[PDB]
Amino acid sequence: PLLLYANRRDLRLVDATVGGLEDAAAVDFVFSHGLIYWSDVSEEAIKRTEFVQNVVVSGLLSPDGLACDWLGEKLYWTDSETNRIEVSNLDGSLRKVLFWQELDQPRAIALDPSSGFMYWTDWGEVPKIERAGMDGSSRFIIINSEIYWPNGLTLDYEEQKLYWADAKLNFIHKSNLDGTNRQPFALTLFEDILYWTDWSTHSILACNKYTGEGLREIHSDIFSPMDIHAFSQQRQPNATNPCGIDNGGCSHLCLMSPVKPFYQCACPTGVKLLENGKTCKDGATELLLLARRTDLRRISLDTPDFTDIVLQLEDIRHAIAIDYDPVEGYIYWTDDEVRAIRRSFIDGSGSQFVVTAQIAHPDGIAVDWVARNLYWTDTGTDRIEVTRLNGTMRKILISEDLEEPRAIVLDPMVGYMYWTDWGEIPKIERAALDGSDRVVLVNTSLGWPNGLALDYDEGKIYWGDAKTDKIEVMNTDGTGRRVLVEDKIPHIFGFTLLGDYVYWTDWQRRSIERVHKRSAEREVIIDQLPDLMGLKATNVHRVIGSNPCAEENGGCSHLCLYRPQGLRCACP
Amino acid sequence: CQEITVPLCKGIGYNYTYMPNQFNHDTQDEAGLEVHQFWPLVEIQCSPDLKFFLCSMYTPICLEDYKKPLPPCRSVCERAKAGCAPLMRQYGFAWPDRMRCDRLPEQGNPDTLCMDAA
Amino acid sequence: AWSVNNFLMTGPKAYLTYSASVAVGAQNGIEECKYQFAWERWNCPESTLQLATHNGLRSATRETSFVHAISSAGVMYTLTRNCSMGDFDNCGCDDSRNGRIGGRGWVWGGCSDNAEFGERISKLFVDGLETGQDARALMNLHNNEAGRLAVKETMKRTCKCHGISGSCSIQTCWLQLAEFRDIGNHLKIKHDQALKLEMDKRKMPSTNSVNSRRAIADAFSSVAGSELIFLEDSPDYCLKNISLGLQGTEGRECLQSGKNLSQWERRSCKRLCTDCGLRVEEKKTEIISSCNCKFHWCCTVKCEQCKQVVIKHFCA
Repeated sequence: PLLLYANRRDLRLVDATVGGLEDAAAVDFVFSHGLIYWSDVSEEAIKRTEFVQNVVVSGLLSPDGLACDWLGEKLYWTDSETNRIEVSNLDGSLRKVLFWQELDQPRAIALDPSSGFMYWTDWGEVPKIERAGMDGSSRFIIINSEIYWPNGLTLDYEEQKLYWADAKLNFIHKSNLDGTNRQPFALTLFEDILYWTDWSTHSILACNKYTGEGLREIHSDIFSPMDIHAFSQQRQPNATNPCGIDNGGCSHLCLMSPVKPFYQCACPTGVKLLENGKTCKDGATELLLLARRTDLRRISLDTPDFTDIVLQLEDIRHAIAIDYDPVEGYIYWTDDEVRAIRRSFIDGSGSQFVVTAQIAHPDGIAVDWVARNLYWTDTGTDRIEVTRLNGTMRKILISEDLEEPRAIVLDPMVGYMYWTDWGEIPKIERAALDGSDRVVLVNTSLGWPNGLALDYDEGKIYWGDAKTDKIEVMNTDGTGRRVLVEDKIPHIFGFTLLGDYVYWTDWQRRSIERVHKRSAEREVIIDQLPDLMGLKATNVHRVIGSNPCAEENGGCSHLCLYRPQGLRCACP
Repeated sequence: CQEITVPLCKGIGYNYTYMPNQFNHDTQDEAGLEVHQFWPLVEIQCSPDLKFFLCSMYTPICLEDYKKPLPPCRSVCERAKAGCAPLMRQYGFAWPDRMRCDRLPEQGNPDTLCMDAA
Repeated sequence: AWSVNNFLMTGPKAYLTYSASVAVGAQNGIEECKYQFAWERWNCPESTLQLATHNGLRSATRETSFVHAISSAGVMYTLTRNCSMGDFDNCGCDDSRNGRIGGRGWVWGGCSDNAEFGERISKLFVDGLETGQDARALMNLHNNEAGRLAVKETMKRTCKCHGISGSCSIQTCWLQLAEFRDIGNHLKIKHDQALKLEMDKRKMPSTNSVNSRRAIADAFSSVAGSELIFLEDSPDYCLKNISLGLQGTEGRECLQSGKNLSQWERRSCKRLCTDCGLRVEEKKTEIISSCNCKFHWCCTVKCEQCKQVVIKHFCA
């Protein structure tokens, strides 16, 4: 029996007589393929090597459990810092977070392919050993009674038993799912000998794995023993895969299951599974874009997990506002540091610059999705400019009588453009799309208006105010003014409306709350994420409406600006 | 307090000394290693006081009733220098500058308390 | 395993066992601040607890900068000396540069105090306790680092001459802490000469702080890393103001008569009492100072006691 133990900078085998890493925390193997996977809690990663390769790197905080499924070819892990367990294919692809809720500091994890069960420990105020299905089904706490600082969970596939130690109580127990025998961090088995690592002896203590007698010493001087396993082919019994030839017809993940065909079709994070139950939708259909000070992130609103995949983008320094055009699939965001506006896809590929020039405090940006134009506001230079979605044909559309302009919005199907203003006299105005008919819609009880939403469906406009800490609702002309909510409002506010809910940012710009635009129910959507600035909820697929501009840009050589009375072309 | 360990200072007047000393020595052995360089001048017995002064200076007395240092009086130092100094200077040995006698309190002051014969 | 990778267990720990020494350091700093202001209208009316509560020194006055500095320096000094001494394996102290030749006829050596260890721990604890992001918290952080580096800069090369017969021809040197008195005097000056911060009237509109704030304090952070930073002007210390933890000047000892009293201390009676309106009340009793000592011949040191009149006045 060879004994493989995670040193901390080293990984090595002992017998019966890879270096250059910083804080290794986990190790496993697939003997049949001659693979060895390990976890770094400092590097926040999981890598692989054969008998180096990145396996899981996309975002850990303290990953302590790591087990290789040899029957379904999947990698399961737990991150004790971020409080979540994730799964992925054997090479890292199709990564899926299996659990995230009711997790304190998930440390060690273990899987049982033949049975199709996974296991892991919690080291929180309520330490426990719990198992679930290899597909994240039915999280079940098995051991909760009398354990503190538990470690070294081990299963005996030869005898259907589950062993574990207690790095605080200096015991090694065993069980299976229920019945528990007591016989110290990690532990493993090989043949007759149960080996453990003593938190205060820095030695490999050995004993009989059936009785316990013979508390022999296997290897001294081992100062850091974070884990120990038995590296043997006989440690992974063979069985056929119920997925069979090709993932059992699963388009993506084929996960082991306890029930039914003992295989289960799964889809990667965010994307929904069609009525088929075998074919995934082509990715998530939603995007709820979030402009933090230094990142840009996306949250799907189709599923209740709300997981913020970080966009893989470079050199984001002071982003503010983000939005996305569903017609061409372009994301446009602004950066208060680079002083520019950028484009890109949900992936983050095809990143391009849209405007680089005369921008100071670009407090407002607006996509025209019918005529395919783009308007933006600049509180610095105090002017509303307009180009095309390309970014060419830049034209100053409003300059006079506008001070400190912030939020800007458009109603292409009617032909009206509403924006807010600060400066000498704050106001909410509405004009046609060519700047004509500039009229003030709300005049009084305003201080620092910070955000404006249009309800395209119901002829309504919504706004909020930094100085007055109020979010008010009103009709898009025939007034029906009403302050929907009274709460502190972040200077830069991620505010968006879609459907029956309204999204907004809290005072500290650390969280996004929603309010059911209809009812009143307030549920905090995203938390613990500071420096929130801007939001735009949108349906990547669905494109509502059209206007005469929608045909040949209304016959305009540059900007097609639609009025309710008609339409006027514009020039750069 | 510690016990006198340097041979030359055993039975010099007190059996208890403190550390570090006026010469900033860790152990009594360190102070003895330094006071031993005077052993020639000690064997010559150029001054009776020299041994007491050098031992009160390299391993000063430590008392369980008086916890303030107690140095030898200026006259003892001036007498050890008067008797011993001519031979050492004559052979090129200056009275050590730490051992200087104007740096010590004089006898006859409750504020400047020292050890001497009346 | 005190010094370990410090990720999962045991390592990431080792915070409670040091808190006592850190508290001792901060206490030494508070006592020194009280010393430096013994005869001033503000006399360091601060507790150890208070510098965690921030109650009693929320006034961004000149003296709170000094208090923050002197407490950071005290914690750092004490834990650096704990580390340097063997109580914690001497931490094998500042072994770097040891043995080398530093100049003509002297070499490095000894156990130089591991100041970077004391500074590391002091930062870990003290800057942790400094919660909040406002400008005052940056001021306090500044004064804290000011005191940590005041303690550091004051370290001096102390030597022992181990030449022939004690001559300083050859000597072994090490880097030692300065006397806490010199740091106290330094922080005393820094209190006497602390300065008020921006006090800017315009303050870029910050009713909503998502875009405002988090840049104001950024520009107000160009202050000498030796100097202590304060923002508000210091209150009148003649007056009692229970909202600020200031107990007023009435009933405070001052020095009137004294053989060798500083003109500050001699004037302290008029400054604390007469300059504040209060009257000077005295004490009947008189102190005692050992005298009539008769160091018996040999071996025995015996010293008698004397009696003398102390001097002071109470702003009754």
